[PDB]
Amino acid sequence: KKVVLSSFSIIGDITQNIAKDLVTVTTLVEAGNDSHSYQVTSADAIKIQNADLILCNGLHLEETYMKYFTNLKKGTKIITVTDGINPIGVSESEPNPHAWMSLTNAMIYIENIRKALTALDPSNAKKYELNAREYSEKIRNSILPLKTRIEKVDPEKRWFVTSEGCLVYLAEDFGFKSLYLWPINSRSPSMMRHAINQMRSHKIKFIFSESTNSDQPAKQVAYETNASYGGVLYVDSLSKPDGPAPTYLDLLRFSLTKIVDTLF
Ligand SMILES: [Mn+2]
Repeated sequence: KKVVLSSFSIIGDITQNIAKDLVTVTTLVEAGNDSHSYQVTSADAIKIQNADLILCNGLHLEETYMKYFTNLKKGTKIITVTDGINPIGVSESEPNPHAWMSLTNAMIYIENIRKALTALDPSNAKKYELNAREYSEKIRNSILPLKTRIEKVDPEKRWFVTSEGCLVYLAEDFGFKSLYLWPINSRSPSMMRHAINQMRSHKIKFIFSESTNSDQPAKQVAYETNASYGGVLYVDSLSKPDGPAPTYLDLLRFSLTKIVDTLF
């Protein structure tokens, strides 16, 4: 039985839905850990040695631990599952990694993983094909009605404002503008000042924080802007199993529900 190592929880869960136990799916950066300076352990090096295929996000998500994907099993490829996604920068240059926060992109993650699994394990091609379509449809069925509702928001109110720049791909997929306090979790006073200024200028009503960062900056910004704190979104990791976002589909569904419930 082949072993497919995903870099972090979101990719692991996508892969499990496509492979359904035809392969063993493992995860390096488990739910509740963050990729930036994640410390690869000895046990983790075992996962790496066992992998027949390594599935990474790219867009620099793994940059701090790519060096551990070395001395690999012969034949084992590293696949970037965001291939085909036009990157969105962190400036007016380095890429923002959060490409999974998008309905269009979910379909691209699935397709690239389907393709890689099929190349690895061609005897099960018909199964990966069916599974990939089923899962793509399940995501569409859950998430499209939330998009449809979001799209009714009056143009002046088409802003996604968060703490980390975690929704920039969602904004591009749905046709919203994004404002945030820092591009990636690991914090700048000028970026806070800008968001405050932009919220006042555009009468922006809500700002969110996220499940792996502090709510204090968002709350402070809300106070300074006479905006409201929108609460916590799940974006960078799956939740614990009894939390609200234990799968990728549940993560998209929770965060988009919370956004649409806010913005109406
Ligand atoms: Mn992040």
